[PDB]
Amino acid sequence: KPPKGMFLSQEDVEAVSANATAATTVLRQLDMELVSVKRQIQNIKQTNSALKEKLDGGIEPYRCNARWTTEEQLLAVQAIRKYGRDFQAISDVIGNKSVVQVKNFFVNYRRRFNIDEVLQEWEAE
Amino acid sequence: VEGAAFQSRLPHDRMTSQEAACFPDIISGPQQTQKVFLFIRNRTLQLWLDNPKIQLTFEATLQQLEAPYNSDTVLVHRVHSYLERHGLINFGIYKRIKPLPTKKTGKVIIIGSGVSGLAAARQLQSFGMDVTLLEARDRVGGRVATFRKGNYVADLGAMVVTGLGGNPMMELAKIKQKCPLYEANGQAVPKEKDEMVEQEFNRLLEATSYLSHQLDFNVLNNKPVSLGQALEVVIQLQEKHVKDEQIEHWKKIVKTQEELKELLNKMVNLKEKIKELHQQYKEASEVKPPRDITAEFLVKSKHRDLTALCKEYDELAETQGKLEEKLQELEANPPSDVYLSSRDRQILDWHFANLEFANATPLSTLSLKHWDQDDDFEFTGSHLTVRNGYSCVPVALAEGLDIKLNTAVRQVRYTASGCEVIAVNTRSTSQTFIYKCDAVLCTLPLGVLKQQPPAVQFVPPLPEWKTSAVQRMGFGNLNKVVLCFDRVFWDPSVNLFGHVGSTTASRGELFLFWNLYKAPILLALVAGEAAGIMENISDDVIVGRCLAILKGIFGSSAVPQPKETVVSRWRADPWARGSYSYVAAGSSGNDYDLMAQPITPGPSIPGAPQPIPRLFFAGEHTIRNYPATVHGALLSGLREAGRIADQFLGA
Ligand SMILES: Cc1cc2nc3c(=O)[nH]c(=O)nc-3n(C[C@H](O)[C@H](O)[C@H](O)COP(=O)(O)OP(=O)(O)OC[C@H]3O[C@@H](n4cnc5c(N)ncnc54)[C@H](O)[C@@H]3O)c2cc1C
Ligand SMILES: COc1ccc(-c2c(-c3ccc(C#N)c(F)c3)nc(N3CCC(N)CC3)n(C)c2=O)cc1F
Repeated sequence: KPPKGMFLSQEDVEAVSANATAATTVLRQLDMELVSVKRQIQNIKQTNSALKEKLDGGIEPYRCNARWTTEEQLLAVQAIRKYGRDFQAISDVIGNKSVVQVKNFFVNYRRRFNIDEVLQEWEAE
Repeated sequence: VEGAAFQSRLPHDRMTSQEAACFPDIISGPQQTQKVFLFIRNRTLQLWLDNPKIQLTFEATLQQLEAPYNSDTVLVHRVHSYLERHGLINFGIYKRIKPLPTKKTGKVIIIGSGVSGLAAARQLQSFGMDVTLLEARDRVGGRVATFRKGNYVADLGAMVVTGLGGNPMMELAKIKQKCPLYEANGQAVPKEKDEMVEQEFNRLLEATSYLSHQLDFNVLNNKPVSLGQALEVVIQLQEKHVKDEQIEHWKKIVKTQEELKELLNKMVNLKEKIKELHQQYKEASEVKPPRDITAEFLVKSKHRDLTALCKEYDELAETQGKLEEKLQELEANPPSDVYLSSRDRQILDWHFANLEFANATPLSTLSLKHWDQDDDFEFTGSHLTVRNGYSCVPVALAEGLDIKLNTAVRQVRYTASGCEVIAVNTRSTSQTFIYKCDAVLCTLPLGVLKQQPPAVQFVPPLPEWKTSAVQRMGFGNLNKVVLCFDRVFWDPSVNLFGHVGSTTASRGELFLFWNLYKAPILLALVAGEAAGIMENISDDVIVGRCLAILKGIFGSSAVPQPKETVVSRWRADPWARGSYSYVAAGSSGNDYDLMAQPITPGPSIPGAPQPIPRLFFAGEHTIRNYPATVHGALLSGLREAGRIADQFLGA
């Protein structure tokens, strides 16, 4: 097999000899494919460099208890019509109820906060 | 005993095809007797070799064997005779003990007092045959040819003994195999580079061998493939794979910056979708705290939805940073720009000139498949030079012998009855000579056998099969400039040093300088396509380019005008018509074997018994395994002398 760091496919030999200039056809149409891909690189760098501008500033100017208030219960139900089953969201919104206490409430009331009826509403996204 | 078999190019432990045919007794017989044969052989050779300055008679051989060996003494004799016939013992120059056969048997005309000739002549004379050599030159030795003025001494043909390790061969000198190069301007080549390229050269060659054997790329367009063609193909394929790398890299840069793009998008369309939410939240947060639960929700909802999308964007913002250094790395790991520089491909061109030198032809011409068929048989040992001039050997071999100098053979006539050689005086063309003989040994160079309108007619003509081999195999060229000076201005620790030519087309031109000799002499080799062109370029111009080259390398004022100059023109020399044989594309080494098969004339009267062969060939161009050397000649000679004695004195 070829000495280390020489490259010789059955294929490539047939292909650089198949006529009397396949020789320097093949070398050039790579030379040319090379400049194409360098030009694509400059274009996609300019494009990218614009969006880094649009991102200038970042988003800098843009930032418990187990007794349920009635305030809290109503925040829950509403969170349900707008978060279905995302107990982490519902808990984030209610402010002061672990992700369990949500899941519990979610059953304890279930019947009399029409929670099934609420969730078939949330179906419709 | 067994490293005397090697010193005789024989296996110590097996009998050879030769031995088989002269001793079918022993080799078809029991393994025990073979060992006895092989001992007696190896020992007789050792004995000869231990003191080859004097004849080893059947007598002395028997005296210095022991044990159960001088038991069987027809065997010691049958062997000793076989060795002396095939020129393995009592060859070259030896003090005879039993002086020469009183009166001689058979008459041989040898054409050429080159080494192949002299070697055969001595053998044939030693076997009591009437030998006369016809030489066109005013000297012996042929392509062994030594210039000699004052204490100046320089070989214009053979100057090396490429090994003593089983070589049938006067003051030999090791070659300091350390060779500095010197680009066109005069600048040495950093050892850094010299090594890069020598390795690339070495790899490029193995590459052609692979390209030949494994990939079977030996034809292309009906025409067969030169080492040249293969090397270019390999070098192109290397250039191509430079670019194939260049691409796949600058391409895995784009793929990476179309991930940065796709993401810088998500990250812009979040800045926006987050601006909205933060408005919408400020707004809902106006409606102030004594508020109903549908608007405390609308505040809280937003506040959640907004620290969600703020995390999400920070998550996309470390991703931004990875993809951005990942890219800044690749932007500073460019793969190799080029396969080889220009200064590089120019030093490669010199490593190729060194190849064009040894093989004495353009690589355009060498068989890819077969240029190196002789390679398994290179001798062992230091490659040496002859300090005192190689001429010493032909001359030494010539004394004793009937050599007609200034005798150019014009026609060779061979018939069932015998042969006549028609020759003339080179100093008057007009004066004619007719040598009648039992057999003719032709040691005419392949150059001469090839002369397009013949220098020498064979009557009758050599058969198709012979002339076809002569046409097929290559006869190359390699010339020298002898530079004689008053003072040793080069580095005397250094045997040889290169000059790198500007172009490919000129890699041969005074590409390499040798310091070999007692006197202040430098040899300048012209190889490759150069060798051929420079022959048609005035002596003065050539010595010009030499001094130019030398002044650039050594300092424009350390380099005197030369006392004496010589310049070989071997292709133009009509007794040589070149330097030596090479296996051309579409030849093989089989041709070396055809070149050596002797010719047997048709019968004189029809329906008469099958003749005896008459026309025999030796010379450099007739020995498959040692072409293009002195030893190979020397052997071809000893060989023919055997084949002829086996016929005209019986086997
Ligand atoms: C420049 C050069 C460098 C070489 N370097 C080396 C080296 O370093 N080491 C090495 O081992 N080998 C070397 N060789 C090879 C070596 O010189 C030859 O292989 C060998 O000397 C030739 O042996 P030969 O007897 O076959 O040929 P030749 O010496 O050619 O003998 C043939 C003879 O025939 C004569 N002749 C030609 N036409 C006629 C005619 N019509 N009638 C009569 N006589 C005729 C010629 O003048 C010549 O004497 C070199 C060869 C050359 C040219
Ligand atoms: C260090 O310098 C050396 C340079 C060259 C060889 C060498 C030679 C050769 C050829 C021409 C000359 C001359 N002049 C020479 F001196 C040697 N000729 C041959 N050939 C042998 C095989 C044949 N096909 C062609 C000659 N080879 C292989 C060699 O290695 C050996 C060395 F030691």
